[PDB]
Amino acid sequence: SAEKLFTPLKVGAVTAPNRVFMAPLTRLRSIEPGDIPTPLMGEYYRQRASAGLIISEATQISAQAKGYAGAPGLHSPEQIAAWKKITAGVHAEDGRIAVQLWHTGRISHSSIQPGGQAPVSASALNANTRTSLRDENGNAIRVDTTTPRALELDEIPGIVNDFRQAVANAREAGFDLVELHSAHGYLLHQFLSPSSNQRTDQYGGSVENRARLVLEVVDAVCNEWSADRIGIRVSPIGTFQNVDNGPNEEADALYLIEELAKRGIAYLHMSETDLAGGKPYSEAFRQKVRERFHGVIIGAGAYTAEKAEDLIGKGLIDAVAFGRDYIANPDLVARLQKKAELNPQRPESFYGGGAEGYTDYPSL
Ligand SMILES: Cc1cc2nc3c(=O)[nH]c(=O)nc-3n(C[C@H](O)[C@H](O)[C@H](O)COP(=O)(O)O)c2cc1C
Ligand SMILES: Cc1c([N+](=O)[O-])cc([N+](=O)[O-])cc1[N+](=O)[O-]
Repeated sequence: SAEKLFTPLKVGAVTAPNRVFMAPLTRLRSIEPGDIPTPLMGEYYRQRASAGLIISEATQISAQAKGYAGAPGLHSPEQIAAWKKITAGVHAEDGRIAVQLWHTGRISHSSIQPGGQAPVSASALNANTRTSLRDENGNAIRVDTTTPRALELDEIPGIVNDFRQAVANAREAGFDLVELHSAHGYLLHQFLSPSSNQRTDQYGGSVENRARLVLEVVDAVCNEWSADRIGIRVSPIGTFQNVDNGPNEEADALYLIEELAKRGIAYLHMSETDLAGGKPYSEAFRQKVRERFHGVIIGAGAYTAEKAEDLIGKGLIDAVAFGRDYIANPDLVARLQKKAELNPQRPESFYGGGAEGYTDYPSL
């Protein structure tokens, strides 16, 4: 039965028939060389086209943005052509799909960077974590992150332009919306957080300076396409991928949100907690966010349909993005609507490999 989860919602330029969204999910099955999406990837997304909105796996805005072997890009002609087939497949099934665009920053390794050089970031501080590469046989492997080089002030306009160009490419690729990856400790978040940003120029220090980059990017992409085509994912509260939001995380978060609201973008996607522990959002905080953003708000992070219904009913959020449940259930919408049991998850195949654990999960 449920209630609001299966009712339409206007999301920027498109209209979702339900509020059950598919969270962006890195699966690392793209073709190398070229970081090219595959027919298998298209099959996978097509199977999940009943989602109110599909948010794609993180996709590189440039070659430099690459941090994981197997992650696709949206910067080359071959990538654009391959993505065009995928979006057409989703649309053939009457679905909607947004491409999540990212620059991994310091969460990368020199071996997959242009020229095999050090990756870039706000400052020259190692992320002290690991990323995923592939071995001689194309199998996914874990490797310690390479220490980054701090972007030169004169290099920032280039980063902004790369996001702008990627969005232009997304539009031609047939995507309905674009979601800027400003969360989980990747490049944009690296600048936002004081723990990963020790810059002394105008891109470091105060929250205004730390949010300068992401806002420049938002303005650039809104100008390139249209504000109602732009979405953004943030993870402003708590600790993620070792990157911790400052000592004034709530205040800084509300500052960022008010700035984003001024651009009138399509939506605000909030990743509430990493994959491990994390303090839950208080309704008081959800209200403060709610009154500051006038577009669609998407909640995410170990959500249950019940929690989604509760929060949507309270008018605090508009939709919910499910990640792992979508990996294992292509027809999650139908299952949640019918209160049917879900397929069990197979974590060992979340990353890399082929069809097994990917297009493997049956629909009702
Ligand atoms: C295999 C896997 C890959 C992920 N890749 C991405 C992604 O590309 N971009 C991102 O923003 N978050 C990513 N996430 C986080 C999910 O979007 C989501 O926020 C998280 O899984 C929590 O939601 P869930 O409990 O419904 O799965 C990933 C998580 C998993 C398990
Ligand atoms: C957000 C995210 C990833 N990403 O694309 O930025 C990649 C991940 N991974 O392990 O490949 C995991 C991510 N996550 O769950 O936060």
